[PDB]
Amino acid sequence: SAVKAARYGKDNVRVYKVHKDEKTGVQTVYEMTVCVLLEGEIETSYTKADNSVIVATDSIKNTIYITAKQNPVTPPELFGSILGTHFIEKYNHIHAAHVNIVCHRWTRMDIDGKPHPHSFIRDSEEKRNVQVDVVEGKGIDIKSSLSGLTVLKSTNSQFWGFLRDEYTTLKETWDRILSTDVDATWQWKNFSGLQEVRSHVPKFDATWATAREVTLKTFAEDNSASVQATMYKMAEQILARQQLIETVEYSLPNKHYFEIDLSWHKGLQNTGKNAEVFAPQSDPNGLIKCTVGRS
Amino acid sequence: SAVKAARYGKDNVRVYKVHKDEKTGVQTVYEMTVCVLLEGEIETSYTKADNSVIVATDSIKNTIYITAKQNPVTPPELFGSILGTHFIEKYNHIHAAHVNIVCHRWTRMDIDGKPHPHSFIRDSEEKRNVQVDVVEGKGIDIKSSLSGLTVLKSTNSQFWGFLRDEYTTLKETWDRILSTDVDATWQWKNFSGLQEVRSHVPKFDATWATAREVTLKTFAEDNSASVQATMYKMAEQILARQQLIETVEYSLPNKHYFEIDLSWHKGLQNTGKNAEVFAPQSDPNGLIKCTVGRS
Amino acid sequence: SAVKAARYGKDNVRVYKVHKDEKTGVQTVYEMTVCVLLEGEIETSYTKADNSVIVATDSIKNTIYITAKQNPVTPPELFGSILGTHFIEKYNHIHAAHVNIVCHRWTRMDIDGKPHPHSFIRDSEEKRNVQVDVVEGKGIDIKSSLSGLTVLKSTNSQFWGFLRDEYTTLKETWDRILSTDVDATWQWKNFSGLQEVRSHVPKFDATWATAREVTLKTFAEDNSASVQATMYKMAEQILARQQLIETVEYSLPNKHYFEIDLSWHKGLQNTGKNAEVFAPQSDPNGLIKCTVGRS
Amino acid sequence: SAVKAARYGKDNVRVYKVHKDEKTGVQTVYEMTVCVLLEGEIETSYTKADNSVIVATDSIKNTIYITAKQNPVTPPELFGSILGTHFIEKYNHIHAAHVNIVCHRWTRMDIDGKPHPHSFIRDSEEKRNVQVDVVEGKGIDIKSSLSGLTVLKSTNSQFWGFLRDEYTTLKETWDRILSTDVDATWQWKNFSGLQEVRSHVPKFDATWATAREVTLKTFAEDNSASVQATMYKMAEQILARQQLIETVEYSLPNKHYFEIDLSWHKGLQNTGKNAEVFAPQSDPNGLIKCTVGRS
Ligand SMILES: O=c1[nH]c(=O)c2nn[nH]c2[nH]1
Ligand SMILES: O=c1[nH]c(=O)c2nn[nH]c2[nH]1
Ligand SMILES: O=c1[nH]c(=O)c2nn[nH]c2[nH]1
Ligand SMILES: O=c1[nH]c(=O)c2nn[nH]c2[nH]1
Ligand code: NA
Ligand code: NA
Ligand code: NA
Ligand code: NA
Repeated sequence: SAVKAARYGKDNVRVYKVHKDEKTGVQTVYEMTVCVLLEGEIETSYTKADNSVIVATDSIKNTIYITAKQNPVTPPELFGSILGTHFIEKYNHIHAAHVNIVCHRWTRMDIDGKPHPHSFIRDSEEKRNVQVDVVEGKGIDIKSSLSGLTVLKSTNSQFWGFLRDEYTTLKETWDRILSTDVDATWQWKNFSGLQEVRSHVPKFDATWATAREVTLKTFAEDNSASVQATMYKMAEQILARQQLIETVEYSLPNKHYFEIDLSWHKGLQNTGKNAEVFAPQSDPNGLIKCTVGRS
Repeated sequence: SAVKAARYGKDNVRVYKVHKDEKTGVQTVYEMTVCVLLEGEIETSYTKADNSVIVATDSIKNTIYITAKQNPVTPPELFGSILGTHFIEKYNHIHAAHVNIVCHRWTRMDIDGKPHPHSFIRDSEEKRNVQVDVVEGKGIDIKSSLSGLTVLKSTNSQFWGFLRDEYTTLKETWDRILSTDVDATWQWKNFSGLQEVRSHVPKFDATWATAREVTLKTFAEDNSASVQATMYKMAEQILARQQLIETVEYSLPNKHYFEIDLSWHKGLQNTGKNAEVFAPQSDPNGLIKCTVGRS
Repeated sequence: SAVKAARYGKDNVRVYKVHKDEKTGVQTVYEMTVCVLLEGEIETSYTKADNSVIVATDSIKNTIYITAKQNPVTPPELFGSILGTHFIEKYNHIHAAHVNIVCHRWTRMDIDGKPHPHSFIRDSEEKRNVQVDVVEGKGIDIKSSLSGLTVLKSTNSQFWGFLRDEYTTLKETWDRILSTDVDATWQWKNFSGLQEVRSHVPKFDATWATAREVTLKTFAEDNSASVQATMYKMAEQILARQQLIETVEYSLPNKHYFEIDLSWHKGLQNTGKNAEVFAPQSDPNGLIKCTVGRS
Repeated sequence: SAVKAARYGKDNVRVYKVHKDEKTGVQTVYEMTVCVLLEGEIETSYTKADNSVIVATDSIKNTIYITAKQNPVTPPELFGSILGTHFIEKYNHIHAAHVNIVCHRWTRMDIDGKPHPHSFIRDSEEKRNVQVDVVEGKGIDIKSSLSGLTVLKSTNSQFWGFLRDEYTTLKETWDRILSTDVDATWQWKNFSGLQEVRSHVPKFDATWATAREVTLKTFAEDNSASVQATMYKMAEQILARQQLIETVEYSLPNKHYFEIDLSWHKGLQNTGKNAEVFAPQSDPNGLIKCTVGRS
């Protein structure tokens, strides 16, 4: 037997950082969960019990805190690139670092119409994520994403004209509820190294904001022919607005809300045009994916 | 042996209702999870296998949907009171109904600064809840609550002057992070029945809004001497603003964020006045409760 | 306003303890999650920002570890009683301690038919719990429980003869699946103090074992007329076997498995006597409770 | 823009099947959660709103139930292969099916030392999984796995001789707790189609049993030099015992249990050789992966 692939490191490292403005007294907080996995010439730790090649995962944890102390943690694309680069440069035998960051929302509170200087609220479990792969001699690959964005529209979704055979019971519809949890990922063109990532720093927050805005607007305004057709419209627009993105991937559950026939009870009308009360279904769910690139 | 207490019913009944305005085209959605448990002269189902006294839990589920079809579902205090009253009036041998409702957020989307007519976003997992106990001959007891409201302040929290003995290692502090998930419950004076609940309908949404606003403002503005002292200030204000509340209960975790000493690494300064990077702790947590009433 | 009730302390304190037998080399591990909440003359911490009355929750955490170091941690009824008693005796102004312990399973591994001296497996998320309330001058109240015991029987459950009215759609059945997650609690007679708890130490593990065995056997062997009737049989037997128990409470979900009519597809027969494939329902669920005491 | 990749289908389809032995009266239950995603010539549903190419996800759900009705559901490798093959053969334009199955434990109850004919217990949240990829003209790729197997050993784990630099604070140790949740996957050689999968049916359950046994025995008996070294020993043995496996992948968290220094309290000794009480850490955790193949 032989080691075909190996990676190891520290997961679930929770980090908070506060920035305090000297002049204004305004404080800004960042909170993330970080995972760092390393690859390189480490096979002998597995095959020969040779720990001399292991950078302890506890040390990786220390490094994350030290790096956060000495560098900005925003945008997360930059922080992940700094962190991954550190490992490949510091350790001769480590040749790849894989950094995953989940950013948690701490939104500044408005009290009496004024933004508060040091108080924050978690408005939703929506996350902003990055995956940064730093590979020695191959540059820096970054995938940025948003996840946990849960939306619902109560009309202006349709689904008809699908294949019908002996396995089909679903009725065609011209008016249904559409609800989903949005997972959207945009993959950046490969960067040559940290200097190039630094050169594009303003584009990261701007592209996240664009991706979010395009997702919300398209969802709200499309008279949707299917999840497939609506998601494609979203991806098309993001690619058009940021030339440094190579691909956009969406993964969308279709969280079903079923009509409830109440006609057995005193002829009560609650289906089709009379539908007011629905039963949300926890499972099963549709799951629709697509990756869109440039032609 | 004897049955000392018994209750039974249906839990986790998910319900969605849409209201469609005829003139404006604006749609409004409500989504809740409902539990209904009944009590009454039902001992023989347990002791003698006599099912004749059982209103099937499946029928309770049907009743929830039918009731939602025929009545407003907002405010939840009213809907719960209608639902509980139904069971005690419909069935001679049922003498108490216990209705718990969790309301999920579907907040109307703003697209290009305009509120969208039929698109919604789940902004946070904060819930608005009610517990309604309808007891034949004893009226209607309602407890209203908000839960899952997660906040953090990065300064203006202190904790010093506590008891110090041979079990104590905690250092006094004049500047710490305070973060919590707010669970706040206000208990209404007993209502004589459904007519009286109807008479107070406008107070329910107003008091929820007040409780939320008082919680947020007090948290943000108090230079907190402890969780205990800040929570008491919140409860005091709610009681002052709504005379029909008898008690206010708060239950607050203290979600710790620990300083990280980095001085072992090149004398890096990250404690006290130099603290920038902290380690959020998943567990353990402080848990502080109090119930405040009128003197 | 006035403080009507207050309690505070530390939740989610994870504790592991190992016992090493000197002669045999056999090791035994215990892992628990502990919560301790205190009450007493502490109102002024809430109303006057007087921290002098607060035993810091961090100190409560230290005390749990110290107590576990110096005392057996099994049975949990004894450990909880020691822990609660400590607080009321050590601090003049603390008059009640409320201790909740969840015990996690670490079952010794069998390797090649022999029990291993120091290796363990988590066989299921079933827990053994205690709630111990130590109240100065009122002794020690203990509630013991098991929870998270998930079972299913595929036949020998019936449900017919229930009330049928205009809200009822459920069909009577003489053969259904019954599946539940068992939550069973037995409440001990009040103990005068720690000496009395010590005197009954062997009864705690024995009664837990009995409660578990009675639950499993009754579930498996009863030709169940309803969840109500089967649960009552369980409680009756536990009360008969342990005279120091005052009440037994069961709380049982009815986790539904629905038939799937496949007759639309080539007349395939999958209902009633031909039912083989079912759809487990995540929600809603029945919820049936009862408390049984001595007549 | 162009569709680069697309797949869609139904997730979280819960399925239960019962087998009833005619002669013996013994019943056996199976419960699984199934996901099926399809690929093929479906781009136009995304780009042109052409639903004619969509097999509705609701129909995929129906197909799963029908397939379970007409075929054995065990071993899951066979059921997944039947299910995936159905889609590529039935629909001309569907060219790949991806089937994921999670099998839930329902272990027959022993009552009074005898196996019960129709009563079952969920003994642990350990799962047995398969991933089956059926690709038209490329055969059937199967990855089998076990997950959620949680173990702990209280001694006979060491970790010393790792790299030490200015980022390192971890002390070397010759005696520590090792606890993990095992995720192990074995990848089968490609099969040409369903006939070949059928020919190997007995090997599937046998190899699962072997993988489980090797994991448990190696974990219990290895005087572990690191997670890396122990996991490699496991994988080596599985590959040696089943020639039809090409690779074995392990993914293991290192769930830390920290010593608690209690010496500040009356010189209490609880570290090194005197360590009895430990603090389990919820996060962060080490994460160690490796894929082992044939040389
Ligand atoms: O938008 C949808 N896409 C689909 O593929 C599908 N299948 N069933 N319902 C559906 N809705
Ligand atoms: O606000 C606090 N209240 C308390 O009771 C406490 N105990 N430790 N830290 C604390 N902080
Ligand atoms: O055992 C049962 N008890 C009940 O109260 C009930 N109601 N619906 N189905 C049921 N099954
Ligand atoms: O077994 C281990 N492997 C590692 O890579 C490691 N790093 N810190 N502790 C560790 N333990
Ligand atoms: Na390197
Ligand atoms: Na009544
Ligand atoms: Na006392
Ligand atoms: Na095909």
